[PDB]
Amino acid sequence: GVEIETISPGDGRTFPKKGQTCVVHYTGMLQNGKKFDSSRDRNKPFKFRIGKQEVIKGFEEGAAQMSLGQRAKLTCTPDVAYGATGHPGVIPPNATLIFDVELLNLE
Amino acid sequence: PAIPLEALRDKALRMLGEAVRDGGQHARDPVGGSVEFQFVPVLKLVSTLLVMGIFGDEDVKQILKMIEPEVFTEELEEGLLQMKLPESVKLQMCNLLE
Amino acid sequence: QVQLQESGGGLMQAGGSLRLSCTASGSIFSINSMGWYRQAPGKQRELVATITSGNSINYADSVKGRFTISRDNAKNTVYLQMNSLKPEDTAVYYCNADRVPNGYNPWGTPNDEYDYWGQGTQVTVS
Amino acid sequence: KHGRNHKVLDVLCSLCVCNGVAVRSNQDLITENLLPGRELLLQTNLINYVTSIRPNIFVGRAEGSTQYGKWYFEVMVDEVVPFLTAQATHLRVGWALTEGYSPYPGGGEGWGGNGVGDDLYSYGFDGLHLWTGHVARPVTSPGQHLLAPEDVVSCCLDLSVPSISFRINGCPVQGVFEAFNLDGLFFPVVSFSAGVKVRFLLGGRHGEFKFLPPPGYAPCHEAVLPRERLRLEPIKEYRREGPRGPHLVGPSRCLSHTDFVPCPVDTVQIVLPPHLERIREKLAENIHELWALTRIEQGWTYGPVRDDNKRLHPCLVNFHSLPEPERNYNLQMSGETLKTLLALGCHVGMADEKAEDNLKKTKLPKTYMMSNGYKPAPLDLSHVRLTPAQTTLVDRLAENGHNVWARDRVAQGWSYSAVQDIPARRNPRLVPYRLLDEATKRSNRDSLCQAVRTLLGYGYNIEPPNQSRWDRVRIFRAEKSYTVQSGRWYFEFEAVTTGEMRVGWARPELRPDVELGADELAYVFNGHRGQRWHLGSEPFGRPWQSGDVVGCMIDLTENTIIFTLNGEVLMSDSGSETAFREIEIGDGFLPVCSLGPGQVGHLNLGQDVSSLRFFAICGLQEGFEPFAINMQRPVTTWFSKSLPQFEPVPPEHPHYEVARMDGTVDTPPCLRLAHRTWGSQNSLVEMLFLRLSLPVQFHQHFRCTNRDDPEIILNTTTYYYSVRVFAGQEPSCVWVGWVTPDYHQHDMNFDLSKVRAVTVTMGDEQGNVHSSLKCSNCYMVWGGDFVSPGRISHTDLVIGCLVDLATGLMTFTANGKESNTFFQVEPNTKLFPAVFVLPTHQNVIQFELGKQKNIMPLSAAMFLSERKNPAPQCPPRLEVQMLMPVSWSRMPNHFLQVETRRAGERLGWAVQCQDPLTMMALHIPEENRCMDILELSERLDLQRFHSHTLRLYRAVCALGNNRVAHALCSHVDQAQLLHALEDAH
Repeated sequence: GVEIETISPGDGRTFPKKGQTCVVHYTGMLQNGKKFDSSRDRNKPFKFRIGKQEVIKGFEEGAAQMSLGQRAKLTCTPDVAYGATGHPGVIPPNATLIFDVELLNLE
Repeated sequence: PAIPLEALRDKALRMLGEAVRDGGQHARDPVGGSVEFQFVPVLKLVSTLLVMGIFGDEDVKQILKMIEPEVFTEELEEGLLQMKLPESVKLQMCNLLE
Repeated sequence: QVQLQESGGGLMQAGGSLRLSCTASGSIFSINSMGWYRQAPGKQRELVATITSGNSINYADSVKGRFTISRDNAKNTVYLQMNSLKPEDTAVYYCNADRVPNGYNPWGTPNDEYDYWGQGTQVTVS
Repeated sequence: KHGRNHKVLDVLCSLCVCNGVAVRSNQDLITENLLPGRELLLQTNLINYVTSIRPNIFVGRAEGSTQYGKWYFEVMVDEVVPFLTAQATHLRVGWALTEGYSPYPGGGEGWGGNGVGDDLYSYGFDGLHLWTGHVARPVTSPGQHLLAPEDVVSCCLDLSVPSISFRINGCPVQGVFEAFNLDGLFFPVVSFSAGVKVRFLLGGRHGEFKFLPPPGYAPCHEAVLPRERLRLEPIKEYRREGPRGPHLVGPSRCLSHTDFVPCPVDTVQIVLPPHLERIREKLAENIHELWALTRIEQGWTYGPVRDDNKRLHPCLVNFHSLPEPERNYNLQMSGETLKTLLALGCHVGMADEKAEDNLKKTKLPKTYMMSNGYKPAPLDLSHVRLTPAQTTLVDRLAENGHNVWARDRVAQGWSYSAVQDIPARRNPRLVPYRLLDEATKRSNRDSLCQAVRTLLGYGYNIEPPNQSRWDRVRIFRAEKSYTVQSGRWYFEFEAVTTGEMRVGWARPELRPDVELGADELAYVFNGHRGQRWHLGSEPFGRPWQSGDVVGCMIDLTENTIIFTLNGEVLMSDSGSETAFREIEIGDGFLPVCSLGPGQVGHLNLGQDVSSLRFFAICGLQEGFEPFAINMQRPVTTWFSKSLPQFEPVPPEHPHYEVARMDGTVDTPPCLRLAHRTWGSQNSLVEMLFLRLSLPVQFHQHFRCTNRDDPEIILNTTTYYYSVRVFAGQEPSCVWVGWVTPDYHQHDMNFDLSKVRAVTVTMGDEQGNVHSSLKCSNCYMVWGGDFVSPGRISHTDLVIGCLVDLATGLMTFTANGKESNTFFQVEPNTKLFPAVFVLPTHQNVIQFELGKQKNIMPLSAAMFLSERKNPAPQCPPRLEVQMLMPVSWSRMPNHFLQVETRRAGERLGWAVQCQDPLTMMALHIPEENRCMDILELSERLDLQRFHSHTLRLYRAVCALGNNRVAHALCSHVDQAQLLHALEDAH
């Protein structure tokens, strides 16, 4: 599934639940240390609801497992990631993704 | 893909203003190594934004003043017409006037 | 390297007899003035009577009680004998062989500081 | 397979779109088959500038060194601003080696931003990982978080057994470094980015430790040398701010662990001359005279009973009359002085021409009322004065005596310490003589000076008896885009530090290795010696002094170069005003300056006439326009960087020649190295470090795993390649194996024990080492071992290397006898086949790229397209590259502002830096290294290839391919686009 490594401590009590809004600045990179995603370059927080399955399932579980104000690393296997039908020109057919995400301003 | 259009417009306007100022001022190191490399990309971006309609009324007025302060003014600075330009910059300015 | 093994000075009440042996094993050159010091627990280090070759003994502030101190150059040995005792005599005693003779060295700091400390032993008075 | 050629990119661009019609299938195919790999293509990404500050405390372990082993220091963190400038703030604390750790602003390994733990010479700790070899390994701590405000890290170093340990907020860190190299001095170091505030708690007055040190670990403030002071400084700078502006500095004079261990002269072995009774007795007696003078001058008296409190002289006689051990002590030390003089080039003598009769030998002080009366003094200083050679002789004897004393203390077990502790066997004077303080030098020199005066009085006839080169010269030229081929030009150079500095005009092809003026390219002038160097040494003018400004003026039309010193035009021996003449214009000329070790100087090209000095004296009068006067931006200068890098062997090399014997019948393809000028005039032989251009990469997951059997051919994962050392080449001078991308060891005396290796051991809560791992930059086996195992060898030694990417082991086999040596490596590691050889024959080595039974060739691993091809081949890309010691580099336009000032005795030494700074980094995939994008101004091939790459991106995105545009946005982002838009240079 998704492996959760803590980087910095957070509130630890206000966990997101089904039906709320989460904004998070994240950085996506491949298994071999190749960056492909960064919300800091766009200077805008990435927004997603929990429950509509617009994002990959592993990202959803990683965000739901963590609390507000916590910075953590997410290791996603290709099973929960795009996998064989990956992004053409962005993601190879088989690669694990590493994401550093920090949760703030839960709604 | 999306990109902040107002921020890009303001950035391009500032780019064109400082490029015209540097071209007017006496210098031996034009940006990009040549007058063409200094002006042509900025003019292309400004023309694209202008034809796409991002620029506002005041921004269009500022562009007109920068193109020619004496002719375009509302009741010193050297115009882009006044300063000597290569043929590529000439073509880009012709596109703007079209 | 000159190592001065020091053994003796066992615990004893006031007036007891304490014998201490200081042997300087090492190169025979610059073997002289096998003097004595003591460091009291948490206090200042003081110079006991210093005996040198030629039967020269120099006395100082740390000559409390009755020391009889005699050295033999044949085996580089110093025998110290306290026959009296005082409660303030408890300290870690040390034996040092320095090339300085009879406490004299009117010469360079390297020659003066050339020295060889040892191990010593603890003397305790009840 | 063939390599990077922009014509293939043009072909792909033509494949994208035709006459305004976009082939969607072709665009998608090119995108999918080129971009996802992110290989064999230049990549760009914004990064942050990272700097490093040390505590100016150098410790190390050496045989007989006068230094303590265990050391301990501490760093607290005040403020940290995470994710500033859209990047995580970098902060690491650790130790570093003096020889090997040399960070430079930008353009480092990986993707830049090098700090502590990004090389094998540095070891660090960021809060959650132990950084070493640019590999981060997570470590277990009670509180696992990044370095936050109001936390403190304690670092301890044990040199007895190599170990570095860390402790965060009192909680021990369950992981330690070990088995690292001890060839240098270890100093504390902190690497950080903008927006951080740290504080060193060095020890004692320089801050006090919050937590008690571990037993036996002395505070780091006790290792400061007597002649030096405790003050923070950057590691290795090539520029420095000052009142006049940017001052260019040269290399810094370093220190080695072998300097702390003293090596005296065995003067006691020297047989004494017959002078013992002739003059040694008189010398000892004169010393008794000065001795008695000391007692008389002091409140000391001559009392037979020795009483220091009463100040009584034991002997208490005018004549010393001392007992035998006393008298023999005086006589033996006088004889020791004679022995030292005899051991040195000086020769003892008694030829005083009866000066003993003329010697007064009477002090007549009349202050000797005690028994030690009749104080004598020969007035030897009045009789004869000491010559400067004699004074230097006294210094030599003092140094030797100090060296023997120090050796004695080391034998006993003493160590140097700024604070004296006799019970702890520590003194502040165990440091050898050359690093002594002048007070102790004088105290040790006065008696020897008096002895030398006595010798003069008694008539003594004593008479007193490549890789490093790149680290002494640093060249600062202008960019090749500022070349001038006409007109009159002028630029000034101020000599802040006098010595070993050359300034002038040079051609753009100025190499970074050859010294300025040795070749015809550089028309420099050395003002330290007053000599102008165009092709050879020639005196000209006068030497400069401190603060002197030399103005260089060039007449391109008149073909002349004139050098002026403080306005006065320098003349030659013949009287010619112009230093040079008739100089051909050719390609052009550029200002250039070179500085030696420890030399600083200011360079003023002439950006503003107000700051330009002495211009109106000569430069303005003739018509010499100041160099770079009208340009608005400052001139971007290029400095010579001494970093060994692997570069392709040029075909025009006059010494080495690499020939392709590929396609041989009944023989795998091969590349053979030969010596062009072996055994000829001016032939040079030296260490040669050769490697292959393309690496082999291990798998991400280590999941185990006659005619050759095809099934085994398909399902095998091993790879083979051989090196044939030819007959006549000694196998003792060869080394066959692999190298990591990070290798910059240009050691001329390379040995198998000189490699960098560090073992990281990660333990559990109980201290048991759960994981043990090793990091090394290279893996070779010495052919001398194989030839010893067994005149001219008369045979060819075929050392074959076998590498298994599936499991991660490489094993060797020399000629077919098999080698027990094997190496295990981590996953995701790329290795280059490399050999290190000392040429000693016409035919040296042959890189053979072949296969064995049931074994893939190296080409299959190297190339994805031929991964299933059993037939070996040598495509044009695969090439032999040799290590190059010195290369050119570009100085960044802006540098970080760091304040390294101490706040107080309790707070410590606060280091702060808050001004953001970022740059665009261009990354080369195969070499695993990055460099500045602005460096492409002189790298025309990469510039052209990257321009064609951008054109290819536009071609695939052309004609409303929004999916392809979204795919591109992952590679090139909005931040990169905006920064490139704002990038003026």
